[PDB]
Amino acid sequence: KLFTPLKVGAVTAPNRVFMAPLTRLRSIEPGDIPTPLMGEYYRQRASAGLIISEATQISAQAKGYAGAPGLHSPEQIAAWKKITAGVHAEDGRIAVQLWHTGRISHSSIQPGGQAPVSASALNANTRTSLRDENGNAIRVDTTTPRALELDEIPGIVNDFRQAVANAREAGFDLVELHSAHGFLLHQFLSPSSNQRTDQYGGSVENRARLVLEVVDAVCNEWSADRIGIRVSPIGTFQNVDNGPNEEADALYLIEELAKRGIAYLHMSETDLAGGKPYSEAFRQKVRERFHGVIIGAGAYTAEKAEDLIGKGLIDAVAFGRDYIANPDLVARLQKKAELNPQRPESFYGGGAEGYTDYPSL
Ligand SMILES: Cc1cc2nc3c(=O)[nH]c(=O)nc-3n(C[C@H](O)[C@H](O)[C@H](O)COP(=O)(O)O)c2cc1C
Repeated sequence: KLFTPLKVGAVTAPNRVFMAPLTRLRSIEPGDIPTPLMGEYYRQRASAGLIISEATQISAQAKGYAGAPGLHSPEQIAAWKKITAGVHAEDGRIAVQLWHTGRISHSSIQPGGQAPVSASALNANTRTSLRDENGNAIRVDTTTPRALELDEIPGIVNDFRQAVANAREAGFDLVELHSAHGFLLHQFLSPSSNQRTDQYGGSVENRARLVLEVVDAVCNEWSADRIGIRVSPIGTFQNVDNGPNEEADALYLIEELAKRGIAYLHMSETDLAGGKPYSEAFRQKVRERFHGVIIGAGAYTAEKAEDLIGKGLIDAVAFGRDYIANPDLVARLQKKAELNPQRPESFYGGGAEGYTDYPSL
């Protein structure tokens, strides 16, 4: 089933082998600008059923990693237009993953060198990636954030809205809202990171309020059939857990998302460091609550993907690290060919080495 077509909102994927969003931290600074090298990397992978881009800033404030691209400035829009054109030239499809990093950030890459923002004022207690004086990636402890004031929340929603407008102009086929992995939207969703006492904290309805305002805004800006969302609602991701009622809270959020008739739900099932597997019962509960495409991700194999697609529980699989190392992953999985070995040391930062130099068959 992996090599059969699938309608995904406004487009049709020719296969179910998707490229997961993968931060590679190779953009130009100053300007957080996509490059021709990034264009080549995505063009090499255009046989994917769908490419989901690396996480991309909705605004300058959204930045948390040196080398991550934006989709807020004219120069960024112009550069992304070239990238999507290259993918389209090879008959591919590409979604842009849009984030605000919130508290997973550092003051040195924030506007004015000031503290980053979040739901509440507590430190992420993790690291982000900056660049040193020679442009090489380095890991640095996160800066303590300040809590967004209530009157700043509409501006966040507007920044997502505007970034989706920009994505449409840049020629993306779809957008993926980054509501996972401990970034801003997840910081609001999670009780561990959200201690607010206004209408954006406390109950699950309040904790989900921001992400649902964002979904509504971007559906209105473009169209619901252009919108996907990535969630990581079971387990702990970058120190952000999903709280004591994670299953019930996940199902609440998914039911709300379904009301908007969006294109897809992308579930990041496990952190890279591992987590409890999804039960089939939970998968069935998700499936009956959402009426668009469901994408599974997190250490999948082709075998696991075929099993779950055949069981009618998911529609597609996003592969991350296998896509880093195998531009023609689709052809390799179809032919049962060996994969190129991964070189994790060059996942983040640097240049062509470990990026565009993994060969196709
Ligand atoms: C180098 C690296 C960068 C990643 N960057 C992102 C990101 O930008 N956005 C996101 O939602 N997930 C990101 N992830 C998670 C992947 O999308 C994926 O969930 C993870 O790779 C598990 O899938 P895999 O076992 O197929 O690699 C990243 C993972 C890796 C390895």
